[PDB]
Amino acid sequence: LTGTGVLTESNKKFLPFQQFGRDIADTTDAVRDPQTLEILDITPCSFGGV
Amino acid sequence: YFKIYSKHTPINLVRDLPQGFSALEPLVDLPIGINITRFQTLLALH
Ligand SMILES: *[C@@H]1O[C@H](CO)[C@@H](O)[C@H](O)[C@H]1NC(C)=O
Repeated sequence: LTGTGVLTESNKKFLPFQQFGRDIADTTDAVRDPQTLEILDITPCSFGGV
Repeated sequence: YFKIYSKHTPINLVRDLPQGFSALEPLVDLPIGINITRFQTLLALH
């Protein structure tokens, strides 16, 4: 699962059966890490017009 | 895929099934590929 974004701590209690979450759009909002099993929040990197 | 969902909840109505809502989450998923057509439960003989 690839993407770009800021990974921060989160307080969304994933239940034991879900591994990754998706937006209203078909893209990841947060993910569970392998090896250490933790929940990383994904917030899109800043962008904008010039 | 044989998907198993389950939930334990208190109940207080023996005439029918108590009113309310609860969704059951998956626990086990076995890729057996067996044509399953019937099932039965097992009770402890006493
Ligand atoms: C990967 O390594 C970490 C480091 O201790 C360990 O806790 C974890 O259990 C390992 N992964 C699995 C799937 O066991």
